[PDB]
Amino acid sequence: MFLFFFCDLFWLRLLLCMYYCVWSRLCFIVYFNCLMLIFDFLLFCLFDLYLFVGLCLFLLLWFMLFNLYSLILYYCI
Amino acid sequence: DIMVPSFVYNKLPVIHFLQEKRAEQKLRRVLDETYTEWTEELDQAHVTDAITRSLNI
Ligand SMILES: CCCCCCCCCCCCCCCCCC(=O)OC[C@H](COP(=O)([O-])OCC(O)COP(=O)([O-])OC[C@@H](COC(=O)CCCCCCCCCCCCCCCCC)OC(=O)CCCCCCCCCCCCCCCCC)OC(=O)CCCCCCCCCCCCCCCCC
Ligand SMILES: CCCCCCCCCCCCCCCCCC(=O)OC[C@H](COP(=O)([O-])OCC[N+](C)(C)C)OC(=O)CCCCCCCCCCCCCCCCC
Repeated sequence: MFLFFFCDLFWLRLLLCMYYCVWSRLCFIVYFNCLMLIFDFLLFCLFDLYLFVGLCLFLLLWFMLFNLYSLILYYCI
Repeated sequence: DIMVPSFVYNKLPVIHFLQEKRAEQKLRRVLDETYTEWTEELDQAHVTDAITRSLNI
């Protein structure tokens, strides 16, 4: 069984393309703690502790495009 | 298209500020290494004394 369907983000994808063809600063992040793991100076980690930043940002964007806009009636998660 | 561009944009002001300071630091060091150098030359009175001695005076 193979079901072909589409997500409910096509208009939001259109808006993202329209409004982010040019660069913009980002200063408000839902989960900022992924960027600041170390609080005491002179401490450093040999492990790739900042590898999660990109996935965190993308996950926040995706889940926000779905969950926050779901408050609009008939919008589907 | 979206994420990396935004974080590069966020970086620009601090990097610009730090590089301006670095350039000022280079200029300051250039000025600080300059110091008037006064030279000393054999006083002519000793020459005038050797001249007199050579005369057998
Ligand atoms: C038999 C009937 C037919 C069906 C056959 C199927 C065969 C299946 C084989 C078996 C497969 C088993 C497994 C299936 C698993 C499915 C799972 C699934 O669906 O998960 C949900 C999941 C939902 O994902 P999503 O979040 O909705 O995002 C995916 C979207 O595509 C949007 O994501 P995106 O926006 O990130 O995508 C990137 C997007 C980036 O954005 C764009 O590029 C914008 C455009 C978006 C297009 C894609 C969206 C489609 C929207 C709906 C359809 C549009 C209208 C179609 C009109 C049809 C009219 C009949 O770029 C593209 O899409 C690149 C393509 C662009 C094409 C442009 C063409 C221009 C032509 C111009 C011609 C000019 C001619 C001039 C001549 C002049 C002469 C004088 O689907 C997927 O992830 C994809 C599943 C695909 C699986 C592979 C299937 C095999 C390939 C089939 C191809 C059939 C072609 C023949 C059809 C002919 C007509 C009948
Ligand atoms: C950061 C915080 C953001 C907060 C934003 C607050 C917005 C405040 C909105 C005030 C009321 C707006 C009324 C709109 C009415 C529209 C017409 C209508 O009939 O609607 C009725 C609909 C439904 O009303 P209803 O349920 O009474 O409909 C009755 C219809 N029958 C009887 C058939 C069932 O109203 C809504 O659903 C409005 C809810 C809005 C909730 C806030 C959503 C915020 C998240 C989305 C943000 C989108 C931003 C996108 C920007 C671009 C991004 C790149």
